[PDB]
Amino acid sequence: VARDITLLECVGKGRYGEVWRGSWQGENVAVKIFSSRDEKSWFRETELYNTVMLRHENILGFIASDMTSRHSSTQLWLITHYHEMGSLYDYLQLTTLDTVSCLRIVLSIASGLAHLHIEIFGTQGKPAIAHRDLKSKNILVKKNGQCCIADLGLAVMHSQSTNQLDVGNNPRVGTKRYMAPEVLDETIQVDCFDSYKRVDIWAFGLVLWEVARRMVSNGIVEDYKPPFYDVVPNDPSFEDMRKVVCVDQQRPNIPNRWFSDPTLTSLAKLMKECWYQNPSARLTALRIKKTLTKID
Amino acid sequence: VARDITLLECVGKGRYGEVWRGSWQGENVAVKIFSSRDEKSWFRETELYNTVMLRHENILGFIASDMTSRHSSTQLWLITHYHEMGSLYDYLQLTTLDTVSCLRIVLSIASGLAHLHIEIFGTQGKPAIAHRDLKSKNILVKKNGQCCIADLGLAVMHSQSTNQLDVGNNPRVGTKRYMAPEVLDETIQVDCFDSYKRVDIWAFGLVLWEVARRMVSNGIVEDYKPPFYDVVPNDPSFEDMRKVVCVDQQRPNIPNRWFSDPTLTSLAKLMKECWYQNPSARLTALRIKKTLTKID
Ligand SMILES: O=c1c2cc(-c3ccnc4ccccc34)ccc2ncn1-c1ccc(N2CCOCC2)cc1
Ligand SMILES: O=c1c2cc(-c3ccnc4ccccc34)ccc2ncn1-c1ccc(N2CCOCC2)cc1
Repeated sequence: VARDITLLECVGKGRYGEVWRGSWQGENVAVKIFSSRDEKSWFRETELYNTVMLRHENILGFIASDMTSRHSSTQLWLITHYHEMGSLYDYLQLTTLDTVSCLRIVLSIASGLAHLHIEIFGTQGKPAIAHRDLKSKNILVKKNGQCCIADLGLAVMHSQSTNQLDVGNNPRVGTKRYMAPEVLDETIQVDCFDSYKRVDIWAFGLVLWEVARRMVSNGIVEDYKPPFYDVVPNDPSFEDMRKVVCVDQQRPNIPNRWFSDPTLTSLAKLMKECWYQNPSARLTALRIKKTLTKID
Repeated sequence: VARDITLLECVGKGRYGEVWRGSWQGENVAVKIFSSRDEKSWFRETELYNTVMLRHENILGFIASDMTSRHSSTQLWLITHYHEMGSLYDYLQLTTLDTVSCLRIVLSIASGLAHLHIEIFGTQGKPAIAHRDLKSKNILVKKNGQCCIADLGLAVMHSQSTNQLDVGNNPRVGTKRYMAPEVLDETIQVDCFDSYKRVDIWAFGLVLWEVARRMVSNGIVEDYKPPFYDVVPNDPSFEDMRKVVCVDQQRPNIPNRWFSDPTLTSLAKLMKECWYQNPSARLTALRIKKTLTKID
C-alpha cells in the first residue's frame, strides 16, 4: 500500500526520520519514514500494532506498516491517521486556551496514558504498556479538542500472567529534556515494569505544565515554553539535564498568577505530584485521569 | 442479624476463636466467633466485605459481619456459607482422590487465588488482594468437588488508583508452618505488594503437596501429613521453621511413585516452581491456573 500513497509535503523531520502529509484513497494520511538508524523503533511499533489490540480514542490509530523500496533501497514506513491541527507542541504556540479546552486536552492525554498502562484480560485485551518517550511533540491535537498519543517505538510491555518484562532491544533512549531523575541518574530499576510507568508519569507532569501555561486566567497567559527552557539549552545534553534535575533538584516553576484561578491551582498541585523524587510517591495515570475528570 | 442465627454445634476451636454450624432461614451457616486476641482480623475482614466487591465461586461467600453481646461480653461474628465436607485439611483425612477430583481441588484453589491477586477495574472491579495465611485449614471443600478460600484477616490490598500499600494494623502473623523463606528471615520487601503475592505462591505450593499425596496412582497413596511433618513438631516455632526452610533449604520430599504418574509428575514440577528461594522466580497464580487447566 505504500506504493499507492502520494507524498504531498514534509510536516516533521528529525533524527528519527520524517513525517509527510500524504494522500491515500482520497483522504489525508500521515506517513512516518524511519531513518536508517531507527529501524528498531519501526520494528517495535509494527510489533505492537500487529499483535496487541490497542484501539483507543486517545492513542494514534495505525493504518498500515510497510517496507517499500524507493529507488533501489528499502524504507520502513508507518501510515496513520492525519491530524491537521498538528502536534501539541506546535498547537500550543499557535493559540491560547480557555478552561474547557485546557481540561479536554490534559484529560484526553491522561485517558490515553491510563489505557496504555492498564492490562486488559480475555479476548480483546492487551498487556500493560509503558510509553517511555512521552512529550508534547509525541501528542497530536484532534479537531474535537482532544489529543492522542503517538510513537510506541520504546514501549515496554508486561503481562501479570508472566514474570516477563518485555523491554525490546532498542538502543534509542527517551528525549533527554523529559527524562525522570531516576533515568538521568541511572538508578531506575530496569527489571521492574512499574518503574517505567513512573517515568511516564514524570514526563506527563511536564506536559501538564506546558499546557497549563497557555490557559488564560484574569486576562493573562504565559508564553509557550518547553520544560526547563530557562536552565538548559536547546538539544540539552544528558549531563545538562542530570545537573538540573538530579544534582540541583530543580522542577518547573509555578507562575504565581495560577493561584488566582481554581483550575490552575488544582493543576499545579496535580503536576507537582508527578514530580516526587521517589517514583513510588507519584500519582498513577488512573488517579490523574479520575482527578482531571472532577476538576472544573 | 446475629440474633436471627441459632448456634447448634461447634465444629472447630483454636487460638483464632471458634466456628459453629448455625441455623438461619432454613439453611446451615458457618459462624466464626473471634477470640479477644484476634479482634484486628475481624476488623480487617469486615473492612474488606464493606469496601470491596469480592464475589467468586472459589472465595468463601460472606453473609454478614456482626457485633453481639453474649454472656454480657461482646463477640465479633463473621457469618458465611457452610460446607458440610469441612476444610481441605478435614477432607484429605477422610478420603483419597482420583486424578479428576485431585485436579478439580487444586485448580479451583488456583482460580480463587488468581482472582484475589488480580486487580479488576470498572463498576465490577476490586483492588489486587494478597491473602498471607493460605493453608489447608483455610480452604473449604464444596459438594461439587471444588474449593473456596477463606480467612482474609491478614489480607493486604493494592490498586492502580494509589501507590500506597494498604497493610492492616494487625500484629497477627501467618501460620508459621507455611511461612515463606523471605518471611522467616525477615528479608521480605515489606513495601512491595508483589512480594505478598509471592508469599501466597509459596504456601499454595505446600497445599498442592498435601493434596497430591492423597491422589492414588497405580494403587499407591500416601497418608495425610502437613507440610514439614517430618522435621518440626506440632505448633512449630519461628526458629523451628527458619532452621528448616532458610538455614537448611529444606523442601517437602517428593515421593518417587509420583514420577510414575504423569499428572503427579506435572504437579511435582509445579510445586518446585512455587518453592524457589528467590521469590521473584516463583510462578504467578494466573500461570498456575493456566497450567492446571491444561494438565490432564
Ligand atoms: O506531524 C503530524 C502527524 C504525525 C503522526 C505521527 C505518525 C507516526 N509517528 C509519530 C510519532 C510522533 C509524533 C507523530 C507521529 C501522525 C499524524 C500526524 N498528523 C499531523 N501532523 C502534522 C500536520 C501538520 C502540522 N503543521 C504544523 C503546525 O500546525 C499546522 C500544520 C504539523 C504536524
Ligand atoms: O469449619 C467449617 C467452616 C468454616 C468457615 C469459615 C468462616 C469464616 N472464617 C473462616 C476462616 C478460616 C476457615 C474457615 C472459616 C466457613 C464454612 C465452614 N463450613 C464447614 N466447617 C466445618 C464443618 C465440619 C467440620 N468437621 C470436620 C471433621 O468431621 C466433622 C466435621 C469441619 C469444618
